[PDB]
Amino acid sequence: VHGSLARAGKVKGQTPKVEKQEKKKKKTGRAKRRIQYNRRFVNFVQGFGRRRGPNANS
Amino acid sequence: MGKPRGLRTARKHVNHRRDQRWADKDYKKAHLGTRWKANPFGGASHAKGIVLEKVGVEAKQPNSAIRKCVRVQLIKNGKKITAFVPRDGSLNYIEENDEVLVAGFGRKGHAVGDIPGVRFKVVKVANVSLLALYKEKKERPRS
Amino acid sequence: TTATIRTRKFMTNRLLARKQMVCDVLHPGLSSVNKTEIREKLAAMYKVTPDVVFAFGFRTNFGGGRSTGFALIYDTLDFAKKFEPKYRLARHGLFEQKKQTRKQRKERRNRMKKVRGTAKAKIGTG
Amino acid sequence: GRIPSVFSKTYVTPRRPYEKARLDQELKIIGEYGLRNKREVWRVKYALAKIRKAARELLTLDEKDEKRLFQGNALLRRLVRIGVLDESRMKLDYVLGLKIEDFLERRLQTQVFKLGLAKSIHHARVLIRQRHIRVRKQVVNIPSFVVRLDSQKHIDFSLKSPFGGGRPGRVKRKNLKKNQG
RNA sequence: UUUGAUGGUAGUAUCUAGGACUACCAUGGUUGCAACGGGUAACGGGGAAUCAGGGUUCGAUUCCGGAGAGGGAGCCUGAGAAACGGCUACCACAUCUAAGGAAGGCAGCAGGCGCGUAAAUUACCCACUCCCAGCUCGGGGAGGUAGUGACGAAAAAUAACAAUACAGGACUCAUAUCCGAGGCCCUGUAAUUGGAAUGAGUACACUUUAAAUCCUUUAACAAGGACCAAUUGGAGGGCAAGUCUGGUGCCAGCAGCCGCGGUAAUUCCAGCUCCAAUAGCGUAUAUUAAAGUUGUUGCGGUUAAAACGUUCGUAGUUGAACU
Repeated sequence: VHGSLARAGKVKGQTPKVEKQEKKKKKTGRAKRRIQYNRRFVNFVQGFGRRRGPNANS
Repeated sequence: MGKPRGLRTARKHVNHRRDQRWADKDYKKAHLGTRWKANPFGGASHAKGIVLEKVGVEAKQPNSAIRKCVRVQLIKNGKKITAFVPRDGSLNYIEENDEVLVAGFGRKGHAVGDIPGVRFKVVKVANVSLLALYKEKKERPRS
Repeated sequence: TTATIRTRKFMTNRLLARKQMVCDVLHPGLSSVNKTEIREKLAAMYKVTPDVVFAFGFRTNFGGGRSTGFALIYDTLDFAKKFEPKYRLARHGLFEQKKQTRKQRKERRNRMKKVRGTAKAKIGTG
Repeated sequence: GRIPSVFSKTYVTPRRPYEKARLDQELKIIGEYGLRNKREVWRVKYALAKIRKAARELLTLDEKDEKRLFQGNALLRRLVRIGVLDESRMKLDYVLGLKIEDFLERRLQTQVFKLGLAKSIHHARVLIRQRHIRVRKQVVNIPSFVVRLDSQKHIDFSLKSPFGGGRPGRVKRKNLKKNQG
């Protein structure tokens, strides 16, 4: 038969609850599409990146 | 293959596709009246109900976890179904015999994944929108 | 101010003794016009005794600076009070009568249905 | 009643939603014309496809049959009165070569930049929507004003505007209001 | 088709044809080209949703037509009604009553209960469009008009221009997968700081309207982000997007499907970031496309689902040449 159910919420009494506290209301719709426009063209390495990714760490 | 290619065979053609549409599983599902006789939802998107018991469904293997479902009797025609609740938390936020709003799960009626048989999903409980109280933007009243 | 009232679509009719006219009013510096000072300077258009002007309809164009509006010039002072949809003299202020109030009135004519001829009930309580 | 919102609905969402080789064709279109978002982009793509199918199904008939010509000349005239296509290309084939990146530069939000007054295409949305622009007499507060061909001669300032000086800032009034406080 | 069904015949009845009704004869009439019966979550049509075409689904819903006012039946007056904001009765519900009796039908406009996944004000006026009357003038919750309103459509706030601060490639040139100077046709991060704009609000007055409000027009007020502070979803693949950091350990859970998770988790839970569409977007049900998986255009049937065991054979469908 069924044993029990009381193991629910085991993660929520376990995580150490770190937060954000900040981060800066950003450029919205009219000016968001020109921030991300130059991020398609700021440096633009012009290279075959040897099977790489666009917005990874490295 | 087959079909009569004569000039006056419009009688046979519209007879045939009427005859042979009743083999299609998608046509004949919507043309038999069982969205009210077999569907415990009243041919509709949502339903409301009152719960009975909070139970653990054993998931289908390879996966193995008790799945924490709720067996509810909806008030529309008194049928007793079992719904799934998402987003862990979600049962210390129920506190049995609160009025719940229930929806579908997604595969157009029948069951979905590792949970065998369970086809419906709880949306609101005691008016306060379970997906919003999970992120604690709404609080369930202590009344 | 000077308002530059320039008139177009001009036509007169003595079927009801009127001058049908739409006027183009410019809004050069401050705001939209007020109707009562268009009167005496549209009584500088043909000198038609400014209380018979009745230039009552207007809308300012987008951006600010213009207004095309209607002005019907009656000839005499009481042909102005002859045809005249009567709420236009409610603007050119001479009339305010009979509070009803269109709900109390429409239950007057239903309450007095249960009397017979004399209406002896309207004199006692009220 | 009636049909009130008689749709002719623009703003067509794309068929396949994520694939990059069409997602970044339209992203620098927002760069070269400093638009709001992607719905202004495929709006004219919605506008382009209807005149194409007009010019497509007109091309299925023969000249001279009067079905083709009579809706034909009304198509190209409305283009050249706007002036995205012009007077050397006045038959039903050159309209099919018209893509969108000349339609999105007949808009008045780019006409104000092609004459030396905007100093940025992202300043040009702000100057239009601050009631500081005029076409031919009229103060216009939208970026997507498609201009007509002979209307291009008359986009100026309004002198209704606080340039040059009518209630001149009124942060210019606030320039000498910060001193007494 | 006894108890009108198909016809004849004479009638009655009606405004009139007619089995509409009567009386007498005749035995007809419909049917595999689907009659009859049943179902319908059926008011019909204009039309609506969706596709390259061919199409499928829907249409309670503002326009025309039918239909009905709790359920049935009857009927008066009227040119016109089998009228129910007319009457009469029965049936079901309710109402008042001093117990004798008297009246009621919101599927009109508002409003309340109820059922429900599921739907707003017990507001204002006939100025509009027209209708009606004895009829320039009266009346018209027809109609217009505000209040609710993210059903749905449209135009578009959430910054912009420069400076140095720290900084990138590139342009000239010492030089060349090393390296300086003008760092620069660059852009970011700067509670550095200082400037230019402004509608969002706000407020005189105005226009507005039947009287209003809102927008438009507006004299005075109004931006330095700490704020006027954009969020909804996802970051394994399908599917554009951290092999980030802590937590947990086939657990909690996630996942449309494939799949993840068993003290290194690219999939959970969180932090730090990122990507999509953006005043939006997610979920559920239905429906269309996708679907060459309903196939007229256009499928398949040796083995994947599928040529009747066999041949006759009527209905049906197709049928040589010749003027």
